[PDB]
Amino acid sequence: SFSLTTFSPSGKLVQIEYALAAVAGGAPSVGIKAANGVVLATEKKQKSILYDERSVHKVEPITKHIGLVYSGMGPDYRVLVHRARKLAQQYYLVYQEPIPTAQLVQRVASVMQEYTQSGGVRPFGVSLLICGWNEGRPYLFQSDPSGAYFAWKATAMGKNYVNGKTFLEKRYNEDLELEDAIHTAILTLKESFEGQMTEDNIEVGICNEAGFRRLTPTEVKDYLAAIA
Amino acid sequence: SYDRAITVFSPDGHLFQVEYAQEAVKKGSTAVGVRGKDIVVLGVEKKSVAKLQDERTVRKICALDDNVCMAFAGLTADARIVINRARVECQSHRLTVEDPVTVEYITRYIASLKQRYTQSNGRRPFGISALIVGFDFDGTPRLYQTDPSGTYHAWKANAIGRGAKSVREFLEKNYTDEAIETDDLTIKLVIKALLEVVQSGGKNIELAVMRRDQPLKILNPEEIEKYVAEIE
Amino acid sequence: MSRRYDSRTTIFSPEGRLYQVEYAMEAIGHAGTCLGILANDGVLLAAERRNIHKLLDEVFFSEKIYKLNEDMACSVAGITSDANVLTNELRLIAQRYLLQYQEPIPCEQLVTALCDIKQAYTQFGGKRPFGVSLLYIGWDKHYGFQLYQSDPSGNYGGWKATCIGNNSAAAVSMLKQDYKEGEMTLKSALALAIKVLNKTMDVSKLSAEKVEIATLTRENGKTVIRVLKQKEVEQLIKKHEEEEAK
Amino acid sequence: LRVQPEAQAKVDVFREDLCTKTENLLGSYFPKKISELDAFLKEPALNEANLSNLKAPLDIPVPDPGPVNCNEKIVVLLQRLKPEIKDVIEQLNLVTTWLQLQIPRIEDGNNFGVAVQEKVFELMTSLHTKLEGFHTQISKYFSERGDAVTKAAKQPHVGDYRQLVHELDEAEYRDIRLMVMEIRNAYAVLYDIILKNFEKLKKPRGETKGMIY
Amino acid sequence: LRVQPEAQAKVDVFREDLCTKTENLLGSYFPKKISELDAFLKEPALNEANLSNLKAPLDIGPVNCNEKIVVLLQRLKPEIKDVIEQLNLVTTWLQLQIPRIEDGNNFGVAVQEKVFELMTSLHTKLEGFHTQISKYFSERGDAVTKAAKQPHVGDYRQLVHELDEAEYRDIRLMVMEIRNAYAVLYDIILKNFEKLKKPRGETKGMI
Amino acid sequence: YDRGVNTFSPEGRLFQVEYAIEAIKLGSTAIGIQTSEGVCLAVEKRITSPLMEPSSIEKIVEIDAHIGCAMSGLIADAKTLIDKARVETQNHWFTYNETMTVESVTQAVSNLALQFGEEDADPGAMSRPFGVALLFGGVDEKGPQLFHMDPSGTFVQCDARAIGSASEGAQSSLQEVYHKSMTLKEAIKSSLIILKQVMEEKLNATNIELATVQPGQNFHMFTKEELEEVIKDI
Amino acid sequence: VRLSGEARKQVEVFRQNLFQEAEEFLYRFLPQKIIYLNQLLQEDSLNVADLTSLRAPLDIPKCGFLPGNEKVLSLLALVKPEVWTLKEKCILVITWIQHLIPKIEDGNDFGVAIQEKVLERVNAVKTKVEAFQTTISKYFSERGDAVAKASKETHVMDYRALVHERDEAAYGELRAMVLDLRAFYAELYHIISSNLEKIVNPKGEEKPS
Amino acid sequence: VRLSGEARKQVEVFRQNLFQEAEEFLYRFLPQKIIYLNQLLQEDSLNVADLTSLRAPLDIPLPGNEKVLSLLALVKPEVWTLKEKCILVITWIQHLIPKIEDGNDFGVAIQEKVLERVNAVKTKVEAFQTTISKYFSERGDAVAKASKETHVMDYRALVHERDEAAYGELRAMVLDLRAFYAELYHIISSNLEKIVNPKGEEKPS
Amino acid sequence: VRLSGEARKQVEVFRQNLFQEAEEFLYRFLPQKIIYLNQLLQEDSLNVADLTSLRAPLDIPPKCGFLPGNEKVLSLLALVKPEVWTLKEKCILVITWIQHLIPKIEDGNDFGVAIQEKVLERVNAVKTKVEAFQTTISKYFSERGDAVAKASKETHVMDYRALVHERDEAAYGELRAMVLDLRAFYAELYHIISSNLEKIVNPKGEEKP
Repeated sequence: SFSLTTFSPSGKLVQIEYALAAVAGGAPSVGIKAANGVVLATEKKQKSILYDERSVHKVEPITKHIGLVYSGMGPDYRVLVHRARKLAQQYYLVYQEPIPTAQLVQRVASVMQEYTQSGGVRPFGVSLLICGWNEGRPYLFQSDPSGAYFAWKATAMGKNYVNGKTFLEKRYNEDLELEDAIHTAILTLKESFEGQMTEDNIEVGICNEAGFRRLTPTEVKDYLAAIA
Repeated sequence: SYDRAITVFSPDGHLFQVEYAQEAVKKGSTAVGVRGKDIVVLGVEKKSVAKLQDERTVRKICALDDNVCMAFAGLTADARIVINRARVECQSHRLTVEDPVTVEYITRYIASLKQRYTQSNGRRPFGISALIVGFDFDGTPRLYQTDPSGTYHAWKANAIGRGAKSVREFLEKNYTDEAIETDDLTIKLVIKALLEVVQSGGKNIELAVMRRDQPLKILNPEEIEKYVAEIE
Repeated sequence: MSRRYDSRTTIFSPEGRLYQVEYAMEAIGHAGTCLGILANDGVLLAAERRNIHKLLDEVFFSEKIYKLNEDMACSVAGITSDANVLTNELRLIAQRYLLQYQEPIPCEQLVTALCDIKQAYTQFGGKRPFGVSLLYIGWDKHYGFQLYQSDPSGNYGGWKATCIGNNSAAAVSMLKQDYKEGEMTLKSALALAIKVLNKTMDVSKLSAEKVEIATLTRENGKTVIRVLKQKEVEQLIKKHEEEEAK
Repeated sequence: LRVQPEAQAKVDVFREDLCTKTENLLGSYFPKKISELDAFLKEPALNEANLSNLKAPLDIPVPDPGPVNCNEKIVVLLQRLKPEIKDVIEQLNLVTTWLQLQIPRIEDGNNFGVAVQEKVFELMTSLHTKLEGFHTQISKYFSERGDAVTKAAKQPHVGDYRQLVHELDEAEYRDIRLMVMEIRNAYAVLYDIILKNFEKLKKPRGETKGMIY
Repeated sequence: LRVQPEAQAKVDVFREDLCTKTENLLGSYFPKKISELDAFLKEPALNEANLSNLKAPLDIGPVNCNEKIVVLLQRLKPEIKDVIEQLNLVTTWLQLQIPRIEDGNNFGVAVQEKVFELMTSLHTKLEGFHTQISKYFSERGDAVTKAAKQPHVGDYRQLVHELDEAEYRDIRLMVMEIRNAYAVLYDIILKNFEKLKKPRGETKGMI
Repeated sequence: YDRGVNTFSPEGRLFQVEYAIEAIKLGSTAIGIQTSEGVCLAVEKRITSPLMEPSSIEKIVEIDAHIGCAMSGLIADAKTLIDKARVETQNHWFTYNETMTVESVTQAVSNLALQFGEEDADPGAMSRPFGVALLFGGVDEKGPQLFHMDPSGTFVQCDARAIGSASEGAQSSLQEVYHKSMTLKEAIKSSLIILKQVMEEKLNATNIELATVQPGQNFHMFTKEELEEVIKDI
Repeated sequence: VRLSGEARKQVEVFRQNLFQEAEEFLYRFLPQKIIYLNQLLQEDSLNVADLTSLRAPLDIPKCGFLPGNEKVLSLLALVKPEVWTLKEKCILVITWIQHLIPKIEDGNDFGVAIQEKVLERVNAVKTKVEAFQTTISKYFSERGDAVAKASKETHVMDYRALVHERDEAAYGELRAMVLDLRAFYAELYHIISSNLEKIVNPKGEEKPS
Repeated sequence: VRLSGEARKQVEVFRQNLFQEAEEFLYRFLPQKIIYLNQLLQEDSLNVADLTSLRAPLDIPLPGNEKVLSLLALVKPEVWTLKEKCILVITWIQHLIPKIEDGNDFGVAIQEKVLERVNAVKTKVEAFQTTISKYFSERGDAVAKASKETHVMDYRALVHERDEAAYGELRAMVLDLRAFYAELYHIISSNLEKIVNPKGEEKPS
Repeated sequence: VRLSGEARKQVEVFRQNLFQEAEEFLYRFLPQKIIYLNQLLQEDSLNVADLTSLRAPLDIPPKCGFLPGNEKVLSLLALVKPEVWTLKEKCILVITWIQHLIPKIEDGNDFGVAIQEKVLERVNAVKTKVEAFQTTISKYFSERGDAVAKASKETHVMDYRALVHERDEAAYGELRAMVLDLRAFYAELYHIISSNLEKIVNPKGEEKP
């Protein structure tokens, strides 16, 4: 019942320091907010053909208009899934409306802070990247295990995330349609990913006026033709 | 919850915890008080003002009741807890007894908290030592100091903070039946006690006085310079 | 509960100090520069922005500046994690005040209420202390315009002008010189804060994005809190750049 | 400290040279000496089947009731080994300072990226210590042999003086093959180990990092 | 044991004498010796920028050493004898201020033990400086002996030239060492003097 | 350190209990005496400076009308037991409507001595052992009785007992002065003789406190008047 | 940095050869050299229990020729080559184990720790083998100065017995070296072969990256 | 304290003048001499490793070595000058030592490790000069002793080991001395913030 | 074991006799020797400012004239030597006197043990400095023994033969330093013991109910 996270002689938290170093080496994940939609393209890589791609999906929706991707530990993420989804449920219980992305990320990031204080528990090993659609304005947020959530037009997360950020710094700018947002998210994803690129290796999903939806492997193959 | 024994014995029986708590008391600012005839005078020295910090929030002279005031030297954070909890219990005693609170009553209501919280499970010993001074029935003054170990004593004149022993040396020698005989002598002797620990400051010194049934009164800095004006 | 895993944060130093508390203020010492000034016609609170990137959004409000209630506001220097809980707790405390007393909370009551919570965690519980130092501004019916400063140890005090974070001692040294007590108003204090911000900040090319300024004043019986728009800050930059060089 | 525009720039040029020497050290010097020390041990001097050919005759007679010289073969084999030791030591000092330039200031946070640099730094000094020992023994092999020879001529009495200087020839020769093998093994092993930890060696942390620590 | 007013007061006065001395040392004797030997290094004899002037060539009995260097070594000797004696007064006083043994309250122990080891190890280095003074006397003397044994190789005369260099180079550095033995340690003692004069003792008497 | 308060020694004894008895040597000296005419208690105020008031120092407390008490060791732990011993004494008269035997007084207090622990306890549990030694004198149906307890909680009937820093040489001195039928007033004389030898200061009328209980008189503290008449008999 | 394609080829050819070098010494030399020195120590040359006849006494007066000990010098033909051979091959075992050190990690290093603890024991063998190289050459330098001083002194005869004590130490070491070198072959085989699985597999390479 | 209240400004000699004097050597002397040896080590006098070409002619079956004085002339003042600056860096940090206290040892531990590297450099440059003095004593003693060997060509041929080591070490001295300038300049500049300001003095009442 | 009743009582008498015998020294002689050397350091022989006359110039050209020691230093040693030897005797008597106070071996009651060990360690540390003076006094004879010999051995160098005279002044300067340190040891050992007599004499409390 004693806190496992304490202040270092330099003032920095030692436990959360390794949490941020853990999510830095996770699966490469990128996202872009352009025009009326946000593109989420992650990496699902299977170590053999026996693996069923339809059983486990890395891109999961939080609700109709909100979706979330991740780079980091598997088990700690599904704990975030249940609690964040139950937070959206307890939201809809009280407020009977779709949850805004700013309020959703705020109280979920507060759960990450509870385990930097309460004893006998380790902090989360997952850095969440949240996508949301409210009042016609798209939302792209980035949260790490430290509990501090930011906002980005485009960013990168996972292995070699520094390159993905610099690449989008050069290539990406304003006035990009959702079709260009997908194509640009694929190009920055071609850099971090290594090897042959198929529809099963990448899991892509978007959020627009119609809400957050995941892309089927059929239309993903159409984008693998370097068309849009 | 967090349940463990904090303060534990040593090979010599001394308590390293409590001893380090008294070291933080020694590093506090110098505060002093002296029992007069019908009056008592408290004072403390605060030199830290470049005109920036406000003088309303700095006050270390606190009143537990109309007839009981106090001053503290130590960690300013631990004092705010003790002063508040002492006032809650002091007025809860006026709930149990229509008569006011004798200074010795509340001093047991205070030093006992430093007894419990020192030996309690998971708790921490207090790093403060305060002078509880007030007037008992018939107008007899009383001056009591607490200890982070939980002990308390009675004193005719006492001081706390850095150089507290040096102030007592001037109290021990210069306090006689001639001392604190009238009002003019009580005011001068408390000031003269602080004049040695003066670090070239003529205003920063703060003083307060309580006479009989009158409430605690703070003596303004302008009259401080007038009473310090007569030295030789 | 294996003993070997407990650091026993309640241990006093041989000089009577707390290690976890002293390490907390050091982490605050690396936080960005945040200052505030108490003036006759209003209170002024300004701060810099350490995070600067071309891809940042910041489409909401200020960074380290929060609003406690209608009549009060605060700034932040420290770990942004512990700042979110304190900002929540301060708002909870100030609201729990509205429950019983149903009046705007005095600026003195809200400070001592959180500090009692800070002390309690350093006293017991085994949990680490908080790494955030907070400044407070606002108006009350008794004392009027107020500016306060808080430390993670639970200690606090009133201030006419102060600074926290990086370049704190440098700004305090300038406040001991230029600041005129009971003379300069909110308008004159605005030009003074910009002068102190520019000189104490070694990073050149101060822009409306790189800095943030918020004002709180009482007009016609209503507390008016605002954050100056980037164009309004750019206008102040045009004013200060004539009074710097020219 | 005041800014010197020319002096600080020349220090950067110094760091540029260490970056050039480090790249030439891993990519060029190491594999060239691996293959060179391959043919050096395959050389019939060190591949010699009968070591009596490299035995320099020294005959100190004893009375019953001279032909002293240096050994050209063993000395030249050590004459080639000494600069190979001297060159790699100078190169280890170049990457030692280059590592020091890549080590940030003293900080406890994320100091394990520096600890990885400290492990390789110990590996650089461990090889340096052995290389210092190699050349030190070689200098001692020359001093002790030349002394054992002149002490044999000083005391033409005990026959072990004649046998001692003969065994010193056989000892130094086998010392050549061992030192060259150890040094040659040190090129490829240290090379492969550096490339593993080169991530932390060159970049202990990134370039410019951190988010609200 | 019984109390003897004669022998006991002799110990108390002796401890109070070293207390008055240590105060007279820090207030007067130390800063006087600091500025004295700081000007001793500022002497142009130790400021010589050309070591060829101090090279004494051998006549190759007509054998000598550089008289200027020997005098600098003869001036270096009593100045080191001056620092050793004045520090023994502080060294003894600190050993006479030792409070009764306690397992805790070791801050004052660390204050006394640190400066004690600094002064003790300094006295060892100061005695090592005396060894260097007598060494350079024997180094050039034995180098001339080898030069007189084989007056052929020119490096024999260059050896004693390197010695004259090594002597004067180390003299200026040893003068810098004994200058730090005064001032650097004086600043260290002055910082641990004011409230740390008696870091343990005259403390427990809070009440 | 690297152990709990419940950790046994290699000899099988609690460290916290051992150090508790060792801390009594830093307390105040009090010498009780049991006689056929009553029980005598004496203690020194230990005034280190004239500024203190001797009225605030009470080292002899009254549990019941016929039952007295003495104090030493740690002061903080004693004030908790003195109040708890009083409550249980009145809980006796509240239940059985009679005066508690001093042996049962030592019995109820000895129960809370070793209760200390960490796990499986309540919030009202004590962390550290008592650093206080107590002397219970009094008169009951069996006559004057004088008892003693230590931090371990063992209570033993004693004819004479001394506590505090000077208890080492005082207990050995009690065996010399106590012979057979020696009365209360004679025990008071021998009490001041041993107490004056063991103290470092001078014996004065206001320097020490003296209280006795009798079979025909309730426990009584001698005031400054009577104390001057007692010290005069030396 | 930058590297040529042949630079990695020099490492791969080195890795393959270094692998076979440790494979030969483990599965050929270690088993066979134990019975070697076991029969050598039990051979009549090293099995002589009389050390009085193995001494090399010399007359102490055209003075007579003063040889060394024919036994000690000839019995080195059994010792000396095994001293150089074992040291040369222990280097290749040290080089092989050090070459299998993966990327240095601040955790999960237990497989590397097993390698390090084997490196210390194999180097401890190499250290004692180097001490044998010293004893071989020291006997010729020590006895040479000892017999000459025994030759310079006709007044004191017992230096020959002091010279005899160097003979007992020499032949005592001759049996001790073939005993220790055999123990080395035995200790190396038991330590390497049993811990071989952990040295060849210091890391599981299950990293989720 | 009962100390004399005079000579209060006499601390400004070392705490200011010598303090700023040591500064001038940190940001000027140290970086200026890094590039000096960088070009000096690259000099072809050091780069030639040939045993016979570097050394003086040795006539033995009594000449010395005059060719070593070409390098020693440049090496000796460069090795000694840093040895003095190391002392000035020590004292410069000694004035930055906070008053004796238990805590706040982070900046103290940094200063201890920096002073350890300064003492490590001062010790190594002291061993350089000692070896420099050994060149004259040994070269003279060797030729005097090597003159005894006539029929022995083995010893005389191996005396050239110190003839080669004389020059091979000087190149190692110049290289290491340059690494000392780079080490002292880089470590002090990187930790300059904590070395100058070990204690921020943020403690309120 | 087998405990002889007669032999066990003899040791108890001796542990008591040396216990009271060392008390005579710790009480009487220790403070007496403090002011005894206080008059020794104030001797006008140690107060001489000019050391040029205190050296003993040697006549160095064998028929060379007789070269004794320094009559100034040797005369000062005549007073210093019996005080150094005596304190070395006292120190062991203090060490054994502390060993008499070693309590019965048990886990508890170790607070008096930690105090007497630190006192005995300092007495042994001072005694090490006392026998260090024993070494330096014997060193001055080895210093001047090798110096005067090599000074008279070398007639070619006219300096080193006259430069060994600096060790005469160095022996004088260190002698006045030893007189100060030898007197300090009497003061250092007395104050540390006298102030700690509370816990030194009574380390064990003898409480075992």
